Amino acid sequence: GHMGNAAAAKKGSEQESVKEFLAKAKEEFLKKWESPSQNTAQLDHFDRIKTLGTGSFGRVMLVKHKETGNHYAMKILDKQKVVKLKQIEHTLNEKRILQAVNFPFLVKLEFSFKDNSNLYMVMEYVPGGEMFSHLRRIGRFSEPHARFYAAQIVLTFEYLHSLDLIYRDLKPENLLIDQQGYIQVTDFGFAKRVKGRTWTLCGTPEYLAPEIILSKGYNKAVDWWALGVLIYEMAAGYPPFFADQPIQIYEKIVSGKVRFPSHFSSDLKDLLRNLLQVDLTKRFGNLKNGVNDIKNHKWFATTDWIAIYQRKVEAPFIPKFPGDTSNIRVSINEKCGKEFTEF
Amino acid sequence: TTYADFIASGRTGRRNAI
Repeated sequence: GHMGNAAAAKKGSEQESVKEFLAKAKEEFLKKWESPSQNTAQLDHFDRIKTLGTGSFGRVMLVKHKETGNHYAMKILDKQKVVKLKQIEHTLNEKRILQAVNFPFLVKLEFSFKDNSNLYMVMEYVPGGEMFSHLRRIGRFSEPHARFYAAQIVLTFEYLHSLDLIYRDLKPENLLIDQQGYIQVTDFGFAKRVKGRTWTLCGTPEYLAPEIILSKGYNKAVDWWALGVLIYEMAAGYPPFFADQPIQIYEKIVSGKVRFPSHFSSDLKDLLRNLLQVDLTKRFGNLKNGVNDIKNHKWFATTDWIAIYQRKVEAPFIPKFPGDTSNIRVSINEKCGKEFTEF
Repeated sequence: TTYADFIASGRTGRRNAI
């Protein structure tokens, strides 16, 4: 066969160890899921530093904890604007997922609270910024560089999927690179805890699996398709399906045809044909061996999965080095108290 | 070329969810 006895026993034991870790992982998650933490800081504990972002539901601000001097990225959400945009369940669910998950490649919620007007999510601050900007700047990542990021995503999805969480918004825009060069997944606004199938049309056009486009029910296998899009974009510099309007992107997505740059290795193309697989009965991540089809693929043969999880692998790139930010009113009356009881 | 097509797509910037 492909493996003699020693390699087969080693792989078997590693896979058994993953099950054991995931089982304890679920247990820790479910406790926090069933009893979420609330109100663990207040606004005047922080100095406003800089508005890093602004959006439909609120703003992101770099803040500095007055006591400890630590910096954080504080998502401020206008409760009334959340209500008017019909985003109550998404907001509640995002915070509830973030306070329950624990994984070295997932951005951590350090505090959360609310006041009369707003909801606040105080996150770990990642000054390196988004993968998107590094990728567009450098152009494309070499395959060993792309692979180091991909391995972290594979592990994170293996973790989330074991919790029955589908992530649904993978893209370089949502992947931050921390000061050791490792990935922080951000923005759980479209994540859903569901065991079976779900139907919501959501995600980013370039990254949508065909069965989302085709109005089928779908499951966690859409995240493995999105992994294929991500690996392709990291290694090519552009995504596998693009056009100037979304509708023409969807036509390419469902067509079952993808083309590769001539510098893609054959191992990479094989992996991507198995991830970017329209037929759900053939898509890696979705078969009887689950995620092991991906972890065991030839393109990941040099990947030490434990060393990656333990963050012992030297990153291929370290963003240039606290608080570097280069590369709000509170009503006397409480608004929307009932809607946000759980926050 | 594919890269030139990508540039011409107008979708080289940060992409919004639908």
